[PDB]
Amino acid sequence: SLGLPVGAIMNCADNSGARNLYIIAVKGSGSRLNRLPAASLGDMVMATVKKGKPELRKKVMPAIVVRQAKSWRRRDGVFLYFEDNAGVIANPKGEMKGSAITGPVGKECADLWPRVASNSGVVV
Amino acid sequence: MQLSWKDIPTVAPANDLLDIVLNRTQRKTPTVIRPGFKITRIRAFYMRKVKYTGEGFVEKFEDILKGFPNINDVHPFHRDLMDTLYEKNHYKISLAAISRAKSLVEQVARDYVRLLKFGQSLFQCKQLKRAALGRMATIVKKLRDPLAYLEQVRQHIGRLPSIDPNTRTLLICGYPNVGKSSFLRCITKSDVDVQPYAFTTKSLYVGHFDYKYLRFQAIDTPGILDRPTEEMNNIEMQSIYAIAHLRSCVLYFMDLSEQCGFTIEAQVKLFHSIKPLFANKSVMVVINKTDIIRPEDLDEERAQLLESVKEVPGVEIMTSSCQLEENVMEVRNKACEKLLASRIENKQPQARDDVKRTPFIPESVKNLKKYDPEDPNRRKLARDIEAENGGAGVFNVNLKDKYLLEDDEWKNDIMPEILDGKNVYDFLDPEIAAKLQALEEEEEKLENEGFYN
Amino acid sequence: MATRTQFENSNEIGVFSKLTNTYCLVAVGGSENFYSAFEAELGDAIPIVHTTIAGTRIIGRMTAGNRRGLLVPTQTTDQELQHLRNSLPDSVKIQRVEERLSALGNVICCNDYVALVHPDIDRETEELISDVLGVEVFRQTISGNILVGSYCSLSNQGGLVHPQTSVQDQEELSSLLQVPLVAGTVNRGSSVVGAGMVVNDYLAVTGLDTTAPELSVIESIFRLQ
Amino acid sequence: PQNDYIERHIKQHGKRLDHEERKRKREARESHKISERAQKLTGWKGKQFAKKRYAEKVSMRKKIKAHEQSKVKDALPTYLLDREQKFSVPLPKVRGISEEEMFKVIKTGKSRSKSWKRMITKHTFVGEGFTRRPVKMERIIRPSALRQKKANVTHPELGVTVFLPILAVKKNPQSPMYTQLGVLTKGTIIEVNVSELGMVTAGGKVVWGKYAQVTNEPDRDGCVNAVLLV
Amino acid sequence: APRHGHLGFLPRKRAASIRARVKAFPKDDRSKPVALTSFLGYKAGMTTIVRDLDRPGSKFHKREVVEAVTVVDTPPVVVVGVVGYVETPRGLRSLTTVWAEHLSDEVKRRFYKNWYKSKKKAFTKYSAKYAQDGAGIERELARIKKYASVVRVLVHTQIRKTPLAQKKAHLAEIQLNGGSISEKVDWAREHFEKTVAVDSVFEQNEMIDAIAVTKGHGFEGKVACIGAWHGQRGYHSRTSINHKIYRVGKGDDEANGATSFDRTKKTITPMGGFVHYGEIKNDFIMVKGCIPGNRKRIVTLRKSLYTNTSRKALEEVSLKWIDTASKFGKGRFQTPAEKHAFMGTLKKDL
Amino acid sequence: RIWNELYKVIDSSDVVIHVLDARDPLGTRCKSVEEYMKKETPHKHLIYVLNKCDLVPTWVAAAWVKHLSKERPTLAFHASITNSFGKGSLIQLLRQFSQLHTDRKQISVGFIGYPNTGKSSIINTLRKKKVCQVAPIPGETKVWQYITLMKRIFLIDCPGIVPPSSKDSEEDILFRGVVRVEHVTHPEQYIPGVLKRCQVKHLERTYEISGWKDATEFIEILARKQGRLLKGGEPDESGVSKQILNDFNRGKIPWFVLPP
RNA sequence: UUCAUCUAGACAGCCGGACGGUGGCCAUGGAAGUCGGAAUCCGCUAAGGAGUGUGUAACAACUCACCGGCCGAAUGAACUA
RNA sequence: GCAGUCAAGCGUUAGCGACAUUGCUUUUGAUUCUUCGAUGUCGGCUCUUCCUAUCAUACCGAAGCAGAAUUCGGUAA
RNA sequence: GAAUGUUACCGCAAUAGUAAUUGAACUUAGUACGAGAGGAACAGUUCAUUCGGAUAAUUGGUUUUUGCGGCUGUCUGAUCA
Ligand SMILES: [Mg+2]
Ligand SMILES: [Mg+2]
Repeated sequence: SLGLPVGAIMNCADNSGARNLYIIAVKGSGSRLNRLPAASLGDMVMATVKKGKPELRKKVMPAIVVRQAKSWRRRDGVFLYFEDNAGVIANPKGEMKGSAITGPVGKECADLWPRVASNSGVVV
Repeated sequence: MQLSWKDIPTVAPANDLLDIVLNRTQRKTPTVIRPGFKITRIRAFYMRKVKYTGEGFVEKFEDILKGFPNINDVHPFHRDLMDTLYEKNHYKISLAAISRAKSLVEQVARDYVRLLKFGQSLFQCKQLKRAALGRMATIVKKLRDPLAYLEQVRQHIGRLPSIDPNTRTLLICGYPNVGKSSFLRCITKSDVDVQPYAFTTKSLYVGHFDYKYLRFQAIDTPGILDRPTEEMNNIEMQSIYAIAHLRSCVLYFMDLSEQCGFTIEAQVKLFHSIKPLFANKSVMVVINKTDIIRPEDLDEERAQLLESVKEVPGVEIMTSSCQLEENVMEVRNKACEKLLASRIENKQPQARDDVKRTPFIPESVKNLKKYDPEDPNRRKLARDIEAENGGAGVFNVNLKDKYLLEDDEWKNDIMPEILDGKNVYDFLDPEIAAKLQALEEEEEKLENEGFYN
Repeated sequence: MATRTQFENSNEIGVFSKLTNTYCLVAVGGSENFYSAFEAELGDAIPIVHTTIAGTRIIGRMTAGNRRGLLVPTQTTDQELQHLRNSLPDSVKIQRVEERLSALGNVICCNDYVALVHPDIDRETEELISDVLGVEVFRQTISGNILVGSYCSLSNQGGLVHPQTSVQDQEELSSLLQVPLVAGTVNRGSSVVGAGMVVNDYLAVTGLDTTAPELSVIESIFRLQ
Repeated sequence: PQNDYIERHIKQHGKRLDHEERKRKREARESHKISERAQKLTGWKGKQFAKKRYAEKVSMRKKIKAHEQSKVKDALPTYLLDREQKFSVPLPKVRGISEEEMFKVIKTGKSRSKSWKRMITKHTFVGEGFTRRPVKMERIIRPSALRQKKANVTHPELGVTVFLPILAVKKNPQSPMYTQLGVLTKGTIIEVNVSELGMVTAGGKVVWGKYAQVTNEPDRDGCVNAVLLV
Repeated sequence: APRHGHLGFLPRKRAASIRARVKAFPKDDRSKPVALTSFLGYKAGMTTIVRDLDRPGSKFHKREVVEAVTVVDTPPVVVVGVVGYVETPRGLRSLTTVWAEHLSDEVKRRFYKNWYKSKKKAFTKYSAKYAQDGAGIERELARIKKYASVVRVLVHTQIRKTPLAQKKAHLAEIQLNGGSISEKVDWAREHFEKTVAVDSVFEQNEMIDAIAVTKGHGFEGKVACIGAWHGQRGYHSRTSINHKIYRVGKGDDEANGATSFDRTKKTITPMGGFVHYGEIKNDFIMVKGCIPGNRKRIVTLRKSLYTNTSRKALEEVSLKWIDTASKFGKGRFQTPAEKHAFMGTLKKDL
Repeated sequence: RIWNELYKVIDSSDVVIHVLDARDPLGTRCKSVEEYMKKETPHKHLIYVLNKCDLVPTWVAAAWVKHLSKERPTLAFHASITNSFGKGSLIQLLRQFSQLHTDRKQISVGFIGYPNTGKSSIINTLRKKKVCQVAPIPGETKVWQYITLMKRIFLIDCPGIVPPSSKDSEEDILFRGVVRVEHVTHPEQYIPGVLKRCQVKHLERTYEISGWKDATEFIEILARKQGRLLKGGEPDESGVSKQILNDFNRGKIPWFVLPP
């Protein structure tokens, strides 16, 4: 199950603090006729900073999703989900701008991004 | 950009480029048009073809212009090197001619597109398109020589060295055939011909070596002959430009031996006349081929010439040789020390009253033997087992059954982990009878309490 | 002892492993190249337990411990706990600490004698950790960094911190820990020095990105030679 | 990077054993491959191949002739050397362009039934005194895109073409109403500013304008060519 | 862009028979013993299995994973005859057929339609020819030995033994993998009326393919741009391949459901019973994934027609627990004991 | 062609009359078109008219016309339909031009300038009545139109003109009637630029209570006052910014620039 | 169809000669014939180009233009249908 | 295109004419800020079908192609 | 739905259509090539977008179980069902 669709106003998950972000674009999206991109948990996406720090506004940066909030069938039969959609922001190599994170992070995103896992304390 | 612009797309000659463009235009556009088709449709098709050809030519020319290193203002050292290698004026003129040809092609395409939309008969549109193509070909035709010259220089520019003068560098220089090429080969992990002729390393080869945890690059050049500053070759001009622009001292070599059959007076006079190049470099001098001369056994008159070398401030005379490279270590150490000095001059536990500890390196590691990978007599390194098993593709890691326990039978026993009730781990403890001995009494006192009869 | 080593294609050595003075943890995934690379320096002195934590390969950050014991998050499965108990030495103890936080390696950093814990960690968990490790516990943060273990690295020898630490903060941390402290860097200036690499009193492992000056600084602070 | 060393490496490994043999075999097979391709390379390719072969043969013949000639064995001032170099019109009885669609009709009004508009589809020169009248009066329309001011001019002397401004049109045959309209209509005689050449007639009165006849058809070409009537 | 399906699967008219006929059989390896190429049965329902896998290089290596699995009913089977075929330019042609004359009422019902109204004039008349010292079946064997280089055995399902009570059984042909057809025919003759064990034809981790008929959906017949100027869904034969067998279900005895890890003594019978199905009490096969059709629909099991050397087939299962909760609603317990433990005593208990 | 109306009218017009904003005539004084006219059309007078003089101080307009008079007549004009200013002077100038071209018997005048500056309004006030549709919108006409007056001269209507340039500077372009603010998604970013041109006191005079800093805060306060603020104090900056830009384009907030 | 080779050994195939002033004259770190370029000599003969190419820092190393040692009877070049 | 130039060949056999060839064809990568009267209904959605004068994938080939990566001829719907 | 004297089972195929597609994590690799910058794929595994064949145990909407318990007002005289 893919996560939020294109343009979803997801909340920030880093310690720097940002009001929200707009997912203008997705990476590795399933480009298909009538099927819009849908960024899932752990996928690196290019999302603009709709609101937040004055310098961060009006520029697109790679956003790493840390929460999905939707029901997805992990290889474990439990259909777990989260409170709300959230994602940290980092460079294309996963170098998170902030020095800490806000809220918990899932194992699926932590495994794919060692830097994010090191940058999070409440894992799973 | 900088640092090996080889990425230039190595444009084909003018004839080949024109043929490629025409083939692309023919293939990527429709071809079958008939007189019975509406005049508007035919005119639109012809205009589309002409615009496609013009856009292709313009894109090719723009890519060619952009790919070039932008010699103007790039760097004084790089600018002088490019001027010596490719005669900067000619290269700039060729680029200007290419830009003018691109502008003319743009103007011709625009004019023909504007005119093409008024022809009535299909033959008129066909003739206009043919005239446009002929004009474009004629414009491209005159560009053969500049394009060929640019292709040649690109073939040469791509393989040119890539170093930043602003960084810390130490170079080697001196008379040709002094063993300078051998010194460069030995001092740094670089491969250069060591043939005994005065133009061994024609190109300015770049060497890299590390010292004091820092990278130190070096360059090579055959040096300078008499060269009274009026008659100099391109190779020697490149060396002069490099010496002038480059950073801290370049090592001056002198073959004090029968080889390099120029009188030592000439060698001294060369550096004396080149002295203006020593404004602030703090130049160093290293004598090569010291093995077969031993300058200690030198004539007093000749020794005076060597003494005159020491007279100029900030110089040294170090001994070096090619057959034995032991001196290269000292030479590089002194050069690096001087470089660091020049670059620099330009500018707890607290014993908190309570902590007691000792280095807790385990006795096992303290007494275990050092490992040797190349030695066949070594540990298994089960990575080797995996490699012989077929790598990670089919290697079934079996670290299980190889862990410390009370008995060797527990290694293969399959823990059930379930017994039709909640896992025993919640209550899995040794001596389970502690929760069974009192159960009989509990059952007896629950049965004999009148709660069931 | 200080030998360059790399993960498959990641320089975060400490994310997938957590070296200690008496044991080492490594992710079951990948290949035995990491296992053999660690064995080369570690020989066969102590068991190298290939194990997972909650099914993740970040066991190095999820779990933390010292010579006297090892601690794992509550998220760890029963099978993983049993494997750790049956593979770790009898001296090392393991328990299912019931606290909200999970990443012990990121939220907590410690050595054989001193342990730093999150200021908001529960008293019961702090007491359990102190009893298990036989070390003192102090509430501190590295220049306001909430994840003490993600930036701070500490062994019986000198310690290492990310460069952003101020001079006063570095001095205070060194005084509290009673160990030499230098604000070095690893993995080409990476700020994940506390989690991107592992080190102990005899062995130091880091990604290939660690430049020669960084390796020299690590050797000088830890005094491996 | 690493200048022409590749030659050094070739010299240190020396022309891989099969390289020379393979090159010789390919060169020997070149003639057979060319002969086979003479039958292959079908439509749109065989024509180009034949043209290239003919050009190569002509070049080879001309080079052989030069070698054979070599094996056998207009005075100018000292400052010009070593430097680059019965009154009928040239083209009488020009094509009889008829009064036809060339006066293209453009439909006017929302309901296309009262066009009354004629458009000239031939190149025309007007100059500064064009001054387009109100749109209602555009009985004849000469499009701007089809207007040219500079026409190519040449003479059988030094073969020098120089673009020069068009001065005026004096005599267009075939209903010189076209002359009054200023249309080019190849075969016309037009005045051109020949000031560039600077030819001077007898008496010291420098000439700067002569009448020239258009040689090429500007309708079917984007350029105008004329020959000086000297 | 793609279209509304695959043109190779069209037209899609209704299948001519509920039973999916076998299109091809695995190549006859003479060196191998006389085994059975395929099997037939009825699928009961779906279940979930939780297990770990030995998959080096995988993200979930050594980690427990739950995968969809299905249970197919396959009670003991008895051979009823043998068929031989001869290669001809027109293709393989049936030479002759043989019967044991010991045919159960199931095959007689299958042959007839109105069995209750039928006079039951079964094969008895022809059997009278065989009911002698012989020399007739010997003649048939000689004919099938001199010719019929390919032999297909005929078997019938024990419909009466199936949990879903029924009287009419299915009949289909099955090929042999043994040596020269002499051994094939000898084994077939010796095995007449002999019971056939499912486990003897399959094994754990074996890769198999199956064919069945998908669920019907009735009549399934907008843009006005289809044609240039210059109506059923389901109820069709479908094939699926690369299915891993996790365990052979010896359902005639307890402990089949529980694995060596959980050992929660119980049968695979889901609490209350399978939806629209009976209660398994005989042999069955556990296969991962899913198969077309629905419960009580006949299915065929085949070993992919070829041997596979991929590591996926080589990998062995490590079943830890099998889910058997009541599928009739939101089940919460595997056996009545767990439900009683959770709810304790009830009004019905006292 | 919608844009090429510039070339169409230039070729059709005997004399081109330039219209520029009194606040900053240099913005509408693009030289690229003038260079083409000089090179190819010497027979065109290229007269200049200063529009919107009422929106700037009289001394500012006087200085602007004095500075620009070195090469153009610089006739002051106001685009009021009935209460026009300078109409008599322009009428006299056109009469003199017609007198010069008495032998022609026909003449037309074309208008060049940025959209919504004075073109349609000036034409209407010359005609003394509304003929061409006029509104506070940049696009008032998509095709050219001809208007007769005095039976001897003609007027040519055309849309606004903005020659392409790599120096477009969208930030600067948005500060004129060239851009339809209605279709911009993020007009907020350009609000702070108004303080660079408009006087602080003028804003307080024509905008409610002032004393602002971090102009986003000024937008917040304006939204709070106007009642357009969203719940929780967050302002609807899109609408507020749109209104501010519309007022700036209409000249509600007075501002001006002066030459050296 | 025309023009020449011819038993004063037809074409093609294997082997040697391919010199001496000379490393010509100016260009010059190298142009010994094959990075620049003017003529391309005389001595010498069966024959030798201040050089056709392959390749060299510098020759050097190998082939033919042209000739001879064996062969062994018609051959080569341009055109037409 | 025009006007020549050399002239493989045909020539009344003085003229023609294949391929090349000279003049239109801001020499300092500057900026033209240029985009000039198409009188006509077409324009854009989905799906299918056909061609190769083919963008990727596939095939092999020539390159100052050392690799990364790049320029291009050809096979292939 | 006439086929083929009747019925039912087993099968062969003359014939029509045809499909999988593309990418990436490692291994080999920080090795060959690299003075430096940078850096492969040939083998085997393991994952991923679209599409094709199927569902139905897990999850979202769709609810004619009228199924459960209840809420607003009317009725068999409020409440019985
Ligand atoms: Mg040398
Ligand atoms: Mg307007």
